Amino acid sequence: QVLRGTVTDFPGFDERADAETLRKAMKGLGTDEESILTLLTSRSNAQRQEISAAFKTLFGRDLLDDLKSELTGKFEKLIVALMKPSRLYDAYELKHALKGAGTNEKVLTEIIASRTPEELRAIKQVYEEEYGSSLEDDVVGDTSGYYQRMLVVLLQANRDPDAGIDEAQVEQDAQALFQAGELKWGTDEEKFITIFGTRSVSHLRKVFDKYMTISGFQIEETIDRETSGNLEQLLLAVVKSIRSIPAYLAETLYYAMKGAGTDDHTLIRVMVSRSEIDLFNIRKEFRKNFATSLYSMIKGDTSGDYKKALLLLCGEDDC
Ligand SMILES: [Ca+2]
Ligand SMILES: [Ca+2]
Ligand SMILES: [Ca+2]
Ligand SMILES: [Ca+2]
Ligand SMILES: [Ca+2]
Repeated sequence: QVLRGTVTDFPGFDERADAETLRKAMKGLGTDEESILTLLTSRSNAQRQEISAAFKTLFGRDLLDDLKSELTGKFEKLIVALMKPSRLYDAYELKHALKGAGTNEKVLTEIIASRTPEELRAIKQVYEEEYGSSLEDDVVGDTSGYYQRMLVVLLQANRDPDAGIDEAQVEQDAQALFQAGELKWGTDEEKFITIFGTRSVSHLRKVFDKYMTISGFQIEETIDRETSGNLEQLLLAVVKSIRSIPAYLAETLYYAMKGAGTDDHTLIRVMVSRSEIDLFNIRKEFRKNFATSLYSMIKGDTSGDYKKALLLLCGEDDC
């Protein structure tokens, strides 16, 4: 009945003892990576910030600086991601994605399509405080087409409240989305962007259902997942996030590991950002939709302490 992550507050938390444990794991020429990853993956993000404070008070050193030099590679990147304050994670990920012509549209689409209006409001406020600019201005400056416009509408976080189902509106919206897809999402973009971006989640769930009966196929089938452009990818992420945010992010994890190579940036990002929100539900959708557990997939694609920390973040095997 509730969303649910895999990381919770550690019972009997003593930030000073945890700071000594992390310092003992790093003081000297050696490194106890096992002790570091066991402690940090079992402490909540808020507790990690308290350890960071006690670490500086007791020893006069910066914990994040110590971890960066003591650790290397993907394990270091995972630990650094876990130490970033939860209030700042998405805003930092978006600013990093908005890098000129090398803009990472996947990160923009992933965060902006799957975050709630309340989360997007906090992101916009934190983004301004950190980088001196507005997220909208940075988005408009680095994106184009109606992909930019759909990102702007979603960022406004003005989605209608979950209210009573209006059958006349569901029929009119499903008809319009069918005619927009017939034109390959290249005509009257403001029209379907307004439907995708400002209609309530429960309303759009019904619109997607009325779309199935009217057209004979689900609305996702009008967009090729691999070859489609940015707007169509964003539409696909919004539609899937409307159905189930954990299902969309589980599919995102799945394709980050399917095939050759591993999208470790996406693996780390989704694992960490959702660790205290809905990573458990993501695991449930992962097992249900891809016939294998998130745990077993991480075990087969990663290595070293990076794999150890990822599996502990995952929590447990499924099935
Ligand atoms: Ca050392
Ligand atoms: Ca040591
Ligand atoms: Ca390093
Ligand atoms: Ca937020
Ligand atoms: Ca891959």
